[PDB]
Amino acid sequence: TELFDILSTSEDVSIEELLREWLETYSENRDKFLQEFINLLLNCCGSVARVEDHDVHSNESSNETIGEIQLLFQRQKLHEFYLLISKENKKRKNFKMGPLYQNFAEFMTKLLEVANDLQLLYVGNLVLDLLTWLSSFSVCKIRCFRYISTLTLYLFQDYLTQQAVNLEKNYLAKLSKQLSLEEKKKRPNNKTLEKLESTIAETQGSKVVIDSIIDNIVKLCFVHRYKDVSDLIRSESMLHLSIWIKNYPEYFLKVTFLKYFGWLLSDNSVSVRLQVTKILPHLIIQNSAIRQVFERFKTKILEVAIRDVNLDVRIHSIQVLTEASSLGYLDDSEILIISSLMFDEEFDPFKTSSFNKRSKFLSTVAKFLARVIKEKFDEFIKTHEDLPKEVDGLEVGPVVQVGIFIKILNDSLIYHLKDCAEVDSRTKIRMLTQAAEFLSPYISTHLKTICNLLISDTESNELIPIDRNSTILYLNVFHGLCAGANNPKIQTKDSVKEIVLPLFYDLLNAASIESADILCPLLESFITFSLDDWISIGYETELKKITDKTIKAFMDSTIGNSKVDMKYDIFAKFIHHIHHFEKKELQEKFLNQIATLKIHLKKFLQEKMDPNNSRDDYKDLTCSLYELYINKLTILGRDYPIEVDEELLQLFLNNFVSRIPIMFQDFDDSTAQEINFKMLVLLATWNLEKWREIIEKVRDYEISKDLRSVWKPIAAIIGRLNTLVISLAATNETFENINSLFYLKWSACTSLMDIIVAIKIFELKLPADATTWRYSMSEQFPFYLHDNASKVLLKIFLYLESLFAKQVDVQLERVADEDANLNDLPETGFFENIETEFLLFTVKLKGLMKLNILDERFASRVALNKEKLGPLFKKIVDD
Amino acid sequence: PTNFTTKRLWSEITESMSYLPDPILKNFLS
DNA sequence: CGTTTCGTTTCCTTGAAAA
DNA sequence: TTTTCAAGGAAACGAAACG
Repeated sequence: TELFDILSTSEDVSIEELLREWLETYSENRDKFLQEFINLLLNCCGSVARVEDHDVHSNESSNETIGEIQLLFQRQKLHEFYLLISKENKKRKNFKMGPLYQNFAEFMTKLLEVANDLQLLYVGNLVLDLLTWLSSFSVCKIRCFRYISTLTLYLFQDYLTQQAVNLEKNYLAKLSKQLSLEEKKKRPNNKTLEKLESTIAETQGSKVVIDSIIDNIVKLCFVHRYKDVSDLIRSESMLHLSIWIKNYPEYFLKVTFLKYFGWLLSDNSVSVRLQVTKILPHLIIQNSAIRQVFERFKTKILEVAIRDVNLDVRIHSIQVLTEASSLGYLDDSEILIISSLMFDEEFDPFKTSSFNKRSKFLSTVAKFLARVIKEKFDEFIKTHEDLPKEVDGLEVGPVVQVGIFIKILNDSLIYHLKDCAEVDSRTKIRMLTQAAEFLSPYISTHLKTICNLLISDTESNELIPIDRNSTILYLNVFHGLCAGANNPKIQTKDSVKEIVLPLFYDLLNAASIESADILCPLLESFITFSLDDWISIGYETELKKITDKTIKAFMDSTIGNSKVDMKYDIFAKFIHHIHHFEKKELQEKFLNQIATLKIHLKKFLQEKMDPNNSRDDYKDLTCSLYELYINKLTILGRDYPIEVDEELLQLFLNNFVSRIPIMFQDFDDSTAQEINFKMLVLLATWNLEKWREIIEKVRDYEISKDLRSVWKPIAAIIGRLNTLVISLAATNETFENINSLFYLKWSACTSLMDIIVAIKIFELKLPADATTWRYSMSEQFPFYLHDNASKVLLKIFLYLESLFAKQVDVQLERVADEDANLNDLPETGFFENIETEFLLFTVKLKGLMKLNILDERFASRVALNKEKLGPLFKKIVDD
Repeated sequence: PTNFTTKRLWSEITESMSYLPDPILKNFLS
């Protein structure tokens, strides 16, 4: 077979110039065409079975001729599909996708373009042979021959409708006008009449022949091959139907022929719905006749768009729903069912900046919502009359297009929150922002007016952002859109940067910021604006006063822990971005406010926490102490160092830390959570770096002999923490305080381990020439960790391990002489997560063990349950 | 999914343990 | 260690809309 | 009838799992 040698490997070759040879030689040799025709199809199935000329010449006995080559494949072991895998993969199989999928399909698609030249199509009799052979070739149980036979049939069906429409519009309809000009008036040519009638008869009969072929293939091949068992065959049956429907509209564009799509809309296979929903939007491009299909299957489309098995089908389902809502086939009640899809129950499963699987879904839903927005926008203008004026001149576009947008998102939220269980507002804001991120490109030019809506000095009437609960959602939507505007696309971002930036000062001055729900999104927006996003606008003048307007609210209001209040994270991210600005005007403001807060704390400790007071309300004063002063300085010391003169520290570590036991009896389980020793480790880690900066003065000029006096504050801090830990070690274990007591001890141990690790890092990172500093460090520091605080550390390790085991229900093996009474452990409202806050403590303990600070029995006790608690613990054990 | 959390451990530790950018890059051993 | 499978980014081709 | 933008797909580099 020489034909397959010039077909499977030839890439850049002429397709039409090779068909004329066989078309003209079939009249010469009748048995040489079908032989090499059938062998070519058999080459792709993967077999050495061949058909001889005397076999293919038996046209009447087609079933037996195809069946005698069938046993040569059933009893054959080694066989692979050379065509299918080459189509699916180009770089994998030996055959590439080039010479076996492009020219291969072009050979059957352009097969009838050459038949009209040599007059072999109408002669006819050569056409019936293929209809006889391929009909019986495409009804077998083996999955090899059926696919290629049905595909060869559909490839000719592709060009059938093409040439039908071509002859209908460029031949018959064109000769009709010539025949119309040869009637009027009183002048028949007669010579040309008998030519016109013959040509028109040919054009009308060729269409009947083509329609007969089409009806044959639709009757015996299409009806039986859309219920097939294979997914690829069933999908290829529907793929090429789009061509026939797009081309020939007389015998295809009907209601009885569009029922197969609504049929296979809910198919058992997965790859069928994909092609179905990819083809469906092409039908609505053309447009009573088609409306009757959607009017009946739109509920099925809703089912597929919402609760489908596969995730890649809903995308194209909503793509169809896009044009559905465009043409108005969808009712107002059915829009709310798809609008709430912007709030899927999955919270951040993949990613956002990389445009993952969760991105395309929300993008398609926003594309759908845009059409509904525009529909209601254009429909509301004609129903109600427009007043002459508004704010300034006439804002006919954005005002109406945003005013209705407020109802849309809130109703979409309520429709999905009425069904699912109630969640807190913190879980609502995140989902609303995840949704509003993708709405940025669709309200990119109108958002200019949204800012002016927040300064509601002007008014407008409504026939038939006011209150605070509405302005909250207003701000959250706007500032979610702001953050989402930076990731997708280009050019649509810098315009908004230049437009919306200056109004931030007016936003702060107009809307009061007493509650934190007002402060959350306003400062969430500020994060996505850097130096280039503020200098290129020409409004770096207002940033100076913006920082002060934020500082006033930071100083006035009280800020609690991050577990209860949200202002903690807000101001933390704010200060971090302001520090990453790196501008000297901004640092001095925060430093001055640090000094002011330090003076306020000093005067607070002088009389409020004075040890000469008879007030037994430590529970009421400790909360105020940690909210008004301590947490603020702990947040500010993140990026702006804080220093404390030893007088304030010795009036603090005396009146507070060395006084906690005689206060703990009044403490409840909510005040104890607020207490965190993250500030006493800040004071050390800043005086442990301000001296590493002095080591950088060896290569300069101009020690002061304060090395003994230098370690005094840090030594006092570590000694007070050790004393507090050992004093909390002796406490009554009643059920009321057994949680707060252990939480306090855990926090103290965490801060102490941080301080000890930092000091032992500083001592080892020193060069060998600095001996007079090693002497002072080994003289002024008698103990880094007292041996009783080590027992307390072991107690906390135990406690956390036993809570982990109580959660995982696995018994713990430990030494005999031990407080085994704490194996059944109480409920704990301090530790929201017990897997993380336990492995963190384990990591800290292992880091201490590496520095030869803890004994070896400690290492033996720590690694006793390396097999019970999974591989994460053995990772710490070995590595 | 609950037992196998190897990559999450680094992120959780580096988040919960650190609250200052400058001292952490010099007081956190390798 | 090296492989293998999956996810990401960039470029190329085809199609869809407007002048 | 031609031009431009976008959308889908393929190639290539990278990451994570896996053996």
